[PDB]
Amino acid sequence: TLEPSTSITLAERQQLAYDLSISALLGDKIYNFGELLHHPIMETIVNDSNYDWLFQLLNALTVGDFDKFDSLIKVQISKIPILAQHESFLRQKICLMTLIETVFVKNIRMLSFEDISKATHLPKDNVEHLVMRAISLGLLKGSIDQVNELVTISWVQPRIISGDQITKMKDRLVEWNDQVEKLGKKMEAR
Amino acid sequence: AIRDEIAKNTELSYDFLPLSNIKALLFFNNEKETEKFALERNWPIVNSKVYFNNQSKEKADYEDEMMHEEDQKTNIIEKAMDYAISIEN
Amino acid sequence: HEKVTIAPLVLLSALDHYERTQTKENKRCVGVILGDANSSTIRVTNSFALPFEEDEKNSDVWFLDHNYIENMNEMCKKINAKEKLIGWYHSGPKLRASDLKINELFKKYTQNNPLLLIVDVKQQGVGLPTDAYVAIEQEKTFLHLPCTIEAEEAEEIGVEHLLRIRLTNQLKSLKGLQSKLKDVVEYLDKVINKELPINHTILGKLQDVFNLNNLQKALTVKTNDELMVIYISNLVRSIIAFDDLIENKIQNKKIQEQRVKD
Repeated sequence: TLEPSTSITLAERQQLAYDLSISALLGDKIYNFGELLHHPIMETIVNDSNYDWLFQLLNALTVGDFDKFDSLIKVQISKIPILAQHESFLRQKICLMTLIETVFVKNIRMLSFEDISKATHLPKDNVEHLVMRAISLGLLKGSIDQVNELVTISWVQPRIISGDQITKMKDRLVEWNDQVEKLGKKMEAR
Repeated sequence: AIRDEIAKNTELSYDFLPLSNIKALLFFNNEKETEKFALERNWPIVNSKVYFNNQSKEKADYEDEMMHEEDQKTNIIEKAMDYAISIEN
Repeated sequence: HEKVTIAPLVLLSALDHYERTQTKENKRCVGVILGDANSSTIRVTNSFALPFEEDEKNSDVWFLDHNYIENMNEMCKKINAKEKLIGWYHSGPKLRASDLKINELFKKYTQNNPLLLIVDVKQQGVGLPTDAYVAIEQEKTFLHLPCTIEAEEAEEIGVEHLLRIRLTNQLKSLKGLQSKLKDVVEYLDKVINKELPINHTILGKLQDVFNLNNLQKALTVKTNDELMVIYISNLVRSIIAFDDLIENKIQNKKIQEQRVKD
C-alpha cells in the first residue's frame, strides 16, 4: 500500500508482480489471487504476455475449470501437482464460507455433499476426503456427517469481496426494528 | 351432522386410507359427491388431504392472539415474572 | 495490545480548567498526564494543563512550551516521585494538524508512546467522556485501547458521598440494543451508496461479529436444551413464590391474635 517507498520503473513492476503471482500459486494463505486486484499490482501491469494469470484465476474459482488456466501457462509451473491441489482449495473456500452469510438470508448453517460436488466438479467419494484436508490446514473449524450427508462448518477467515453481505447486515437489523416496540413500551409501563 | 363429526378425528389418528373406507365408515352413497367436498383445499386423496372438511388447516406461526404464545414474544412470558413488580410495589 | 485505566479524579479535573480559562469552541486546551506506562494496563493518576494557544483558521499553528513541562516534572518530583510522564491529553472533538504534529514533541520527555485523549466537554453520547488513543509508526492510525475507569477504595466512594432494581437494570439493556442498531446503520450506509471511502480493511472485522437475532439459528434445536436451565429456574421459583405464603400464613396469626386481645 506504500506509494513513496519502493520506487521502481514500469518494467520492474511487471517483474515484481511475477514474483507475487508465482508465490500465491503454491499456497492459499492471505486471501487469494483476488487480493492483488485492489492493491496497486494487477492494475499496474499489462493483460497480455502471460501477465494475466492473476486475472484468469479470479473467474476460474467460480467456473471451476483447470484446463483454461493450464493451457495459458508453461511447463515449469504445470509439472507440480501442488498448483492444482491448492487451486481447488480456494474454489472450495468460497463455498465453505457460504454456510453462515453468503446467499441464504436466514443465516441457517447447513452444507451437503451434493452441493459441494457440483461446485468442485467432484464425485461424492472425493468430496468427503477433501473437506478434511481443508480443515487440517487451519482454514475453518467444524466437522461433517456421512450418515445424513451433511457438512457443518462455521465462518472465521474474512474475505476481500463486498456487496454480498452488505444487504444482509441491514436485513438482520430489520428484525431488531420490530423488537423495539413490544419490549420498549411494556418495560416503560412497569 | 354425522358426517361432520366422525372425520374430524381421522386427521391425527388415520394416516392414510383409500376410497373404500370413505364409502363404508362414513356411509356415503353416490360417487363424485365427495369431489364436491374436495374443491377448494385440494384433495389428491392418495394419502392425507384432510383439513378442508371437518374444521380447518393447522396453519403455522401463531402469535398475538389469546393469552400466551410461542415464537416472537417473550414479554408476556416475562410479564408473569414482571407480575410481581406491581404486587411488591 | 495494551489497556488504559483512568481514575475519575483525572477526568473531571481536566474539564474544570477548560471553563476557568473561558475557552470557547474556537480554542482548545492541551495538557499532560502522569502514571505508570510500563505495565500492560496504562494507569493515569494525575493530570496537568498547559497554556495551549491555537489559531482557528490554520491547523498548523500551535503554541507549546516545554519549559513549563520541564518545570512541571521538577515540581512533581517533590510531590509524587513514582509518577512519570506517560503522555498528554487535549480538549475539543476535532483532530487537526495542531494535535497530530505535537505527538512527537511530547515523545522526547515520554519513554513510552504518548497516549492521546479527547476530553468531551459536553459529554455527548453513551459513557466515557474521554477516549484513549494510541498511535503507531507503521500508515499512522489512531487506535483506541480498552480504556476503563477505576480508582482506589477511598477514591471511588469519595465521589459517591459528594453525589449523594430489577426493572432499572433492564432499562440499560434496551439502550444497548439501540446502540447495536444505530452504530451499524449509520456507519454501513456511509461506506456504501454515495462516496465510497477506501475500505474492506475494516469490513473484515465488522462481519467477524455477525458470524458468531444476530448470532446463530443453527442451535435452535440445541437452544431448547440450553433453555432447560431456564425452565429449571421456574421449578424452584414456583415454590419460592409459595414460600412467600409461608410468611403470609404466619402473619395471619398476628392479626388473629389482635382480635383476641381486642
